[PDB]
Amino acid sequence: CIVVDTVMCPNMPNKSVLLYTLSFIYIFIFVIGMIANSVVVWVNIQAKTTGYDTHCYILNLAIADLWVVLTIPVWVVSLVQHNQWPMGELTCKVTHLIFSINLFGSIFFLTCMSVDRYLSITYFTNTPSSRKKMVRRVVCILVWLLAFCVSLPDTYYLKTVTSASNNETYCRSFYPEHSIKEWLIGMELVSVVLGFAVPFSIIAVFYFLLARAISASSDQEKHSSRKIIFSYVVVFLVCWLPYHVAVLLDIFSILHYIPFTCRLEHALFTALHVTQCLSLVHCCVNPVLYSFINRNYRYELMKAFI
Amino acid sequence: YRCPCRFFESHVARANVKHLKILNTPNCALQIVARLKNNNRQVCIDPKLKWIQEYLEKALNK
Amino acid sequence: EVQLVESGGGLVQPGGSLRLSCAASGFNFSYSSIHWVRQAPGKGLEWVAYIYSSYGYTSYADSVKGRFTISADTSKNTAYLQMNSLRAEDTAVYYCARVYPWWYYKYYHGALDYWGQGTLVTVSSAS
Amino acid sequence: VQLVESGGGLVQPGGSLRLSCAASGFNISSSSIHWVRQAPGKGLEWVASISPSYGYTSYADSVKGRFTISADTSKNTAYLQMNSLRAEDTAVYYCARVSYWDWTWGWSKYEGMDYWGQGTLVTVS
Amino acid sequence: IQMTQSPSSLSASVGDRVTITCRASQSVSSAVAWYQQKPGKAPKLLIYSASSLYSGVPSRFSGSRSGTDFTLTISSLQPEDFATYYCQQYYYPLFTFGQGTKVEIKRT
Amino acid sequence: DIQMTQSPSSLSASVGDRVTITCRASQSVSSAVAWYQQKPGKAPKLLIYSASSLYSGVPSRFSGSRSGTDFTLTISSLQPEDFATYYCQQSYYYPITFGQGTKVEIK
Ligand SMILES: Cc1cc2cccnc2c(N2CCC[N@@H+](Cc3csc(N4CCC(O)CC4)n3)CC2)c1OCCCC(=O)O
Ligand SMILES: CC(C)CCC[C@@H](C)[C@H]1CC[C@H]2[C@@H]3CC=C4C[C@@H](O)CC[C@]4(C)[C@H]3CC[C@]12C
Ligand SMILES: CC(C)CCC[C@@H](C)[C@H]1CC[C@H]2[C@@H]3CC=C4C[C@@H](O)CC[C@]4(C)[C@H]3CC[C@]12C
Ligand SMILES: CC(C)CCC[C@@H](C)[C@H]1CC[C@H]2[C@@H]3CC=C4C[C@@H](O)CC[C@]4(C)[C@H]3CC[C@]12C
Ligand SMILES: CC(C)CCC[C@@H](C)[C@H]1CC[C@H]2[C@@H]3CC=C4C[C@@H](O)CC[C@]4(C)[C@H]3CC[C@]12C
Ligand SMILES: CC(C)CCC[C@@H](C)[C@H]1CC[C@H]2[C@@H]3CC=C4C[C@@H](O)CC[C@]4(C)[C@H]3CC[C@]12C
Ligand SMILES: CC(C)CCC[C@@H](C)[C@H]1CC[C@H]2[C@@H]3CC=C4C[C@@H](O)CC[C@]4(C)[C@H]3CC[C@]12C
Repeated sequence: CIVVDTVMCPNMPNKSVLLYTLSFIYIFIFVIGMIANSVVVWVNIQAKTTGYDTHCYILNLAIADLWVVLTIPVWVVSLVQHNQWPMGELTCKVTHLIFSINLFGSIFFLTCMSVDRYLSITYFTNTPSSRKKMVRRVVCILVWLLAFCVSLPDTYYLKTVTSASNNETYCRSFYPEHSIKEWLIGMELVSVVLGFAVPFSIIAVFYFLLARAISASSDQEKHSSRKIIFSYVVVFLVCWLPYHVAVLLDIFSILHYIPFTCRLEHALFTALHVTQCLSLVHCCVNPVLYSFINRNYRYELMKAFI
Repeated sequence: YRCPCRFFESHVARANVKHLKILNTPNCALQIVARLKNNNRQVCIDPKLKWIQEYLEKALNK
Repeated sequence: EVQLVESGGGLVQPGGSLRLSCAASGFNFSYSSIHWVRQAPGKGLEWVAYIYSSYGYTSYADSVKGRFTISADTSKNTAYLQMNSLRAEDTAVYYCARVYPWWYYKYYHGALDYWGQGTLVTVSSAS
Repeated sequence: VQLVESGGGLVQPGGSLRLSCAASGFNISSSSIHWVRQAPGKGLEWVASISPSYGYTSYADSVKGRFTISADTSKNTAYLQMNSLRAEDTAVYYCARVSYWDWTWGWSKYEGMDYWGQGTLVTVS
Repeated sequence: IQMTQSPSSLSASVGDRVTITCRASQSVSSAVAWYQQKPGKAPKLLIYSASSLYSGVPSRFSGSRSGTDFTLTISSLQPEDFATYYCQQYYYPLFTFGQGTKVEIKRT
Repeated sequence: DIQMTQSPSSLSASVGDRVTITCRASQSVSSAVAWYQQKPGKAPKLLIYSASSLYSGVPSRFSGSRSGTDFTLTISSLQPEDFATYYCQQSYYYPITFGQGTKVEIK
């Protein structure tokens, strides 16, 4: 009393166009991100000889964004070849480790800057410059350590495998057989809780508080703008919201909470890839928001260049 | 490397299945998908099971 | 209920060419992968190649790569092995078998379930 | 911006006094309020500082344990309470502001006491 | 991959213990198979995976595995079970059959 | 606190001339030294904040510099309004420490 149906999924018809366009845009992300982050680091290091109290987070953030951008060429090479990995296992492990560590570090430094901007009005207002410098250095070390700790487990299990029939080599994660669902789900939770939930919550709450504090004062609100703060919050959403929505839909597909069919395969492949390209505007937009808008930075850059 | 099934299920008995399905995929080759009527859910069956493989072969052979 | 029939064997002068055809009837040809195997006269079995009927995931052995090719026609339900440049060591009996590549986590099923009845191939230059 | 100092007046040795610095033109909670002094015919000397937001206060080594600085944000005021005054405490006390500018956060400088007050003469006979 | 298959031949009688072995020069994740071929007939699959008997094979045949060392045991050999047994591995995209063991009737 | 030695204690420079004052710290202060001036019996007014960033409003004559821990202030043309006392300060470590002053008097 069991009906054995069959379903054959054809090949992907129009994925070549998608991969072409994605690579075309990854080139621009790489070029612009590389240039912008290099300039930020250069001026941050070189502005200490003029007397500025340059900030550690905006230097570490620039370095982390630069490292992530450095691995785009590897991803493009793997992407153009229908998502195949000509390189060896060592290259895949190293690339994944570098990318993961620096991406997590970038997000964590954004959250830390959000908190520090508010504390700099309310709390770090009668604190000697030396004391606050020491506090910032300790926080930088801790954030880098935390990013590395989160990234290690995922890279541990990464292994390149050649399909026994397709004769094509891929690089994926091979978790222990006796527990794979408990691993996949688990990892996803982390990537959604320490990646979007907690960082976004802290960012939104503390930037609202900063806007309230600026509005209360008179000199501050005359000089400071309340639209750039809302720009910070909304930019984080636009970059990182659709990506996590697509990934969660993928997970619900894996757990068979949604019925399977070829349309979902196509409409989830397309969603994952398009959102992955969008989410990397993180590195392109970070300098343009925290550095290139500041009047002090623009004047300093103009002087240094000339 | 994305295919419909990422892991197996190796604790499903004959009495707990009401509708099987065989997926042919470009990446992961032949895969099975069962509909458990105890909770009306959908699971991915392990081909190693003695009864599953023989039942599916007669379905394909016919 | 399941039938595999091989035809095309015979004599082949050195450097010649031949075409073996394996016609299948009795199973879902589009869900199975067809394998070709050898047996030299007096020696043991040696695997030659296969093809995934519905996707063309061909693979060849080391001693035949670049000389042997496979092509599967699902409309007619037949798998063809084209053999080229038969060196005198290619004489054997060629068997056609089929598999259902069930997905296991660490590998794919590859145990040849049903075997044909073999066709002889001779590679010699004599009267 | 304008800071006004109220207090002064000669006091007896070992007595106490309470100076007040009231600021108009900015929210006192967004800047730190410093008290400086200049003895008769001598150079400037630091006395105390306060953050009127959470109450972090710092004192000089000479006067630590005798002075207490406390701010009230409703009226934008900062008070210095002097106890156990000695003879050398005779001076002219100014209240100054160390400005903080939010629009320069990532790329800022080491702000100094831009705005001062006329300050009051404290005598200790 | 080279799959050494010992011994070259076996001399056994009806009912006696019969054992064959297959060593894999590399690691195959239990992806082997054991076939038997009569002198003038096509091979018949006996075991797949490493120990899962085929659908219709008698219960005498039993496969095992220890790391990479695959044994085929035919308890209580009958007259019907006198053929040549071959060892295959299909973990890799290229399959390899063993040299093949021939079991011969022992007399005097 | 951190001492800060400022020399010399009196300039006799005449009008229109160049005047230089120096203040050397004990430890290292990272460009957190400011120069103030005070007229006789009047509140001081910020002159230079940070190592060299001139305050917004003071003439362009005044210019500060830094060399390790050896800061200096230069007034290019001692216009008659520039006869007062000048103090060097540091904010890098609390308590904030001033200099000894340097009275500038006409020749
Ligand atoms: C081109 C590309 C872009 C990506 C953009 C965003 C995320 N990923 C991308 C990616 N891959 C995705 C795979 C899993 N991902 C794991 C991982 C590590 S850190 C991380 N962050 C996710 C967001 C969260 O807010 C913080 C943590 N996710 C490794 C990298 C890319 O490469 C293509 C894969 C091809 C191949 O696999 O060869
Ligand atoms: C696991 C490895 C290979 C991932 C790459 C991480 C490297 C690039 C990270 C790990 C520790 C990081 C350093 C940690 C602390 C500081 C101090 C800061 O004031 C300047 C940047 C600097 C010097 C960081 C540069 C980037 C850094 C070296
Ligand atoms: C999950 C991740 C993204 C959360 C990161 C939270 C960051 C913003 C938290 C973690 C620890 C926190 C620090 C803990 C202690 C102090 C000392 C205090 O005197 C000033 C604030 C400061 C320096 C905090 C700032 C905010 C901080 C850096
Ligand atoms: C950076 C540090 C401090 C936090 C990193 C998050 C830790 C708690 C996360 C990272 C990966 C996670 C593990 C992922 C997989 C498994 C296997 C499962 O069978 C039990 C839970 C367990 C063991 C998870 C527990 C939580 C875990 C260890
Ligand atoms: C937050 C905003 C700015 C996100 C911008 C990207 C949006 C427009 C992207 C994210 C994922 C994309 C979708 C991903 C998958 C599909 C299924 C396909 O069969 C039709 C297009 C469609 C529906 C895409 C349309 C564009 C899309 C919705
Ligand atoms: C942070 C904001 C401003 C980033 C804006 C980048 C947006 C406009 C980029 C990110 C990914 C891009 C998409 C990537 C792939 C495709 C598929 C193609 O068939 C049509 C164009 C389309 C849909 C692109 C349009 C532009 C796009 C949506
Ligand atoms: C380079 C790309 C990725 C940046 C995308 C965000 C752009 C659109 C953001 C970055 C900074 C933003 C500006 C920040 C400040 C102001 C001043 C306000 O009175 C009008 C809006 C305006 C002019 C904003 C418009 C939007 C803006 C230009």
